[PDB]
Amino acid sequence: SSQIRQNYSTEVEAAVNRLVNLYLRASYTYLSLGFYFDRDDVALEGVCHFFRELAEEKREGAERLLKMQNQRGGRALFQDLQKPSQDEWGTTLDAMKAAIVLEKSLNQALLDLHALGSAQADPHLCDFLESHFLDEEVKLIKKMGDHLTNIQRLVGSQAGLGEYLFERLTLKH
Amino acid sequence: SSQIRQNYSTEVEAAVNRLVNLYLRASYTYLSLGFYFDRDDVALEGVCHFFRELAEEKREGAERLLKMQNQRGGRALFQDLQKPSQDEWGTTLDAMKAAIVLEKSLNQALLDLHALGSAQADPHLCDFLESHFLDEEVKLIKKMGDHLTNIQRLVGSQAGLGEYLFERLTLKH
Amino acid sequence: SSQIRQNYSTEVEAAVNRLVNLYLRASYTYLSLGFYFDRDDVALEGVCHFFRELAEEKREGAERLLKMQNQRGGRALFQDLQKPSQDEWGTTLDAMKAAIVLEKSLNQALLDLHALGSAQADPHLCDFLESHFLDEEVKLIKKMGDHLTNIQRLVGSQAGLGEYLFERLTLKH
Amino acid sequence: SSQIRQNYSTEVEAAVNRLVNLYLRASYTYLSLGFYFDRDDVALEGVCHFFRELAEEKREGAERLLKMQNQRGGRALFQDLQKPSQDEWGTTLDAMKAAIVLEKSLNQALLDLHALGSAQADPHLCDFLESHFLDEEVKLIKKMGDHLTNIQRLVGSQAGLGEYLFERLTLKH
Amino acid sequence: SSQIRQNYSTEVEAAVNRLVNLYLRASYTYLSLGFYFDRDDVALEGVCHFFRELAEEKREGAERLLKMQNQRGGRALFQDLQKPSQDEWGTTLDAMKAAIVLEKSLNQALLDLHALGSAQADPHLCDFLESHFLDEEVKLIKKMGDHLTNIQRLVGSQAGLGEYLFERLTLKH
Amino acid sequence: SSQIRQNYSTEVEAAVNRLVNLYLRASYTYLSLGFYFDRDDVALEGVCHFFRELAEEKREGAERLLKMQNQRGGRALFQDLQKPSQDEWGTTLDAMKAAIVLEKSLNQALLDLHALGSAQADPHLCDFLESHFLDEEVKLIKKMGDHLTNIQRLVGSQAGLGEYLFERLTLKH
Ligand SMILES: [Cl-]
Ligand SMILES: [Cl-]
Ligand SMILES: [Cl-]
Ligand SMILES: [Cl-]
Ligand SMILES: [Cl-]
Ligand SMILES: [Cl-]
Repeated sequence: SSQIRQNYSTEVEAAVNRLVNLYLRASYTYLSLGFYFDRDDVALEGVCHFFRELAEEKREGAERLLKMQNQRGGRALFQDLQKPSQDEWGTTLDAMKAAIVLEKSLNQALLDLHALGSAQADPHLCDFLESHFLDEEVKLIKKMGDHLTNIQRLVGSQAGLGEYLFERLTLKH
Repeated sequence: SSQIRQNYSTEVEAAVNRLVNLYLRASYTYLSLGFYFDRDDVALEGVCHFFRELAEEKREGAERLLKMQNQRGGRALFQDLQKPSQDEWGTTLDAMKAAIVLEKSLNQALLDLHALGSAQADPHLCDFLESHFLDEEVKLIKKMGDHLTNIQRLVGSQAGLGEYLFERLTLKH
Repeated sequence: SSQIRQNYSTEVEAAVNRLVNLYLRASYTYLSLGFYFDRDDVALEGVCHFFRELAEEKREGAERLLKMQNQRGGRALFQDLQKPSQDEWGTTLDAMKAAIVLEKSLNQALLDLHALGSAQADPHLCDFLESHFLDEEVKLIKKMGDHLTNIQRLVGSQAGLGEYLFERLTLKH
Repeated sequence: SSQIRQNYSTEVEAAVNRLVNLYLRASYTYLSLGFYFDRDDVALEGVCHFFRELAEEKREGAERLLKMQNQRGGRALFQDLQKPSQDEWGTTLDAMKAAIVLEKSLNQALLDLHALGSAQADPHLCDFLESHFLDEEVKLIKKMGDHLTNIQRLVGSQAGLGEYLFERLTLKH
Repeated sequence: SSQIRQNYSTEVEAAVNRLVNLYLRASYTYLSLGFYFDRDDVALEGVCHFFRELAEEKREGAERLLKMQNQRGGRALFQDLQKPSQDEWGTTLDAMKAAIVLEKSLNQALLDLHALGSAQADPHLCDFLESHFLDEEVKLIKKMGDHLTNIQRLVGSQAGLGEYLFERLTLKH
Repeated sequence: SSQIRQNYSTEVEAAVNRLVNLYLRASYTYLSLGFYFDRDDVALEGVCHFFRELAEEKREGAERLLKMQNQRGGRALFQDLQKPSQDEWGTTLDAMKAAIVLEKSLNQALLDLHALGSAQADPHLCDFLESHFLDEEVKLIKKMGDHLTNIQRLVGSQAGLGEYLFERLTLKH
């Protein structure tokens, strides 16, 4: 409310609400990815676990944004959550490509909000993103890039064998 | 898939997917309730905590359903998640009335799925609901009923004072 | 001194000295608030403790600024400390309103110094404020806002009773 | 207030308020002394620490007086705090001479308040000063005297070397 | 690579490579300083240790930059490392003056990279420098300034004696 | 210096300085190798770790030589460090071949210095090399030879798969 709000623009308030929606939609996508890899006809437990953990991380990102919104005196507004873009996600390689595209989209939304906060001279917002989101995102994207490279070197050789080895020897199970 | 599926009707498969949607929408509603009570102009920490815990419980209910869907060889299908029915939730009394209506709707969906499973002679489904959902729901609704009665006796007396006392002396903070 | 000073403008040096004065004056105001609530004819121990703790926090803020001033090679200059604006502070509600006004004034001074540092391309100063002051201030103002709302809901009901309950059940004693 | 006040003269009440001002001004002077010795072009950490500790002790003395004022039913009244008498404090010798002058002034104010309390037959006040202030002050002044003598014997020999040795081998760092 | 790179300019990539070179050259200079003070005809163990520790810190700074370069999808490129500017480093005073000049040069390179990142709207880079380099550098330069002042006060008095005392009583051995 | 130097030829002094340069250049090469394998488009963590550890070992070898130089009364002289011979290092096989060539070059420089020390009847130098370098080098080269053989047997079969297996099952991560 108005009792505490200080130096917090309506444009930032609205963008924060949009970003919450994007994080929750990412969480939902990761939930779908995770349960796909737990199907009896897919059955890659390490891949399932990887995406389930990301679903949790994105949900937590949204909750941190909502906490911040209240700390600044903005008002959280929730919208419909669009279902994930696919019902089936293909191979580990297809899934990891889809995940890195998703993360780059989230990262772009973070960068755009940082630029808005810079333009509106809102240093608390800029710091908040720097401290809790931007470096986490860079580290995650690097990890996904590393995974992509390793999956590609394996399935180029021999696809089924390669996918099993990656799940067994890289991913946690 | 077809490799494991046994005695698992398409009608039950579809209803399970619908029930996942209903649990996730309940989780989302509770997320909105929780953050409403964390607003600086509402500021009832115990109420916030109560609804945040319920958001987690409903999400976990959905995840258990999705696990079961895969164990039976059904295929999870995700739909859009409708936003919560309100943006602001009124007083603790208004919120607790809305929550018990929501839980009765979930309970009815559980009972309807149990009846379908009975009709289709699917004892695993019926047991699964009995063991993980039906008694949890009855206990939760009883707790909400108890809360409603206590809130009503307090705010009938003196509304602001009453709401504070309930949050301080009944709810966990 | 000149031996270490690098990228540290005279405008920032002077503003830092002014900010030290503002923090020390805030500390002094909180000392007066705290001892007011320890009077035998006021006697709200939890309120006394709350403001005494804030006096300590603001003094520590000033000491951190003075440490930073020396680390950058600026020179601390001390001015007279103006006495607090009131000798008696009214009710818990009056006191908490006065405190949030004071904190918003401090927050504005922080934001103005951050803007100056941005304009002078002094990233160390900007980081220092972000890391040690801006988020602490936002969190404090949110907490005071929450308190204000709870005090208002209580004393609207029944003023003396309400003030006692807040001190007993919200504030630490 | 009047509810508890007994055998507590208006003259003593006023003098106690004056003494609080003198202690807080002493604390402020010691804060300036301490940060002077932390300058990069002074850089005597042990001297800095010595005066910072005294700033804390004098602040605590003021807080004890304010507590006593309330225990007797007097009313604390705060005045402006005059800035310290110097912006730069010279050598360790200059600083220690200034500190002992300050302490003798505080001690004289304590003795004058004790005499007033004796004249007004206020044994609680006299005891309070004896038990919490007078012996502490005598011990501090003796310690400062000892320091002065040691600094003088060192800087008479060789000023820069002497000041370093005193800071390293007498003062705590 | 291109798979992960996002919002990372070629100008920043190149400057990061240059900064790695500057840190490694600083590390090398400190290695030379450290072993100079371990010569039998110099023999100041505490001074040796001080510069050896700085060699390690600068190497670690370079490694952190190289890690960051890879996390952003840039490509590390290594150049020749220029030998230190001197073969013999004079007295402790001469050495500490040379070290503070070196650190101010590094600090300027950090500030210039921060300005470039600000201009290119690269908040991750700006945060990275703020969080890992800028405050460390300010603290180090302050410590070197303090040392310089203490060395100057000692060797003004009596040069050989003064240098020994500083090494024994200030520096760690 | 001349105060301690005994049976330490100028030819050995100079060769020791050259050997320090060769060790530091080896360390630098290993730093480049290590960070190459940490690229998102290479992404072999175990290989990265292997070369990073060797960078540390070679740096430590140089520091031991510099310590010895001072213990004998020689004077360390530092030269420019040439950049590594390649900017990109190819596959694990290419990298391990380059590393064994580098180690054989270092080993030859050690053997040549031992021969010089033998010819100059400097038993301390000969012992120092025997005790700290020659056996370490033989053991390292044997380990690299073993690795080469295992990498060759794997990538002859199936290159991408083979390189992944070696990194996962032989190298430490
Ligand atoms: Cl809608
Ligand atoms: Cl749709
Ligand atoms: Cl004045
Ligand atoms: Cl006044
Ligand atoms: Cl070259
Ligand atoms: Cl050269």
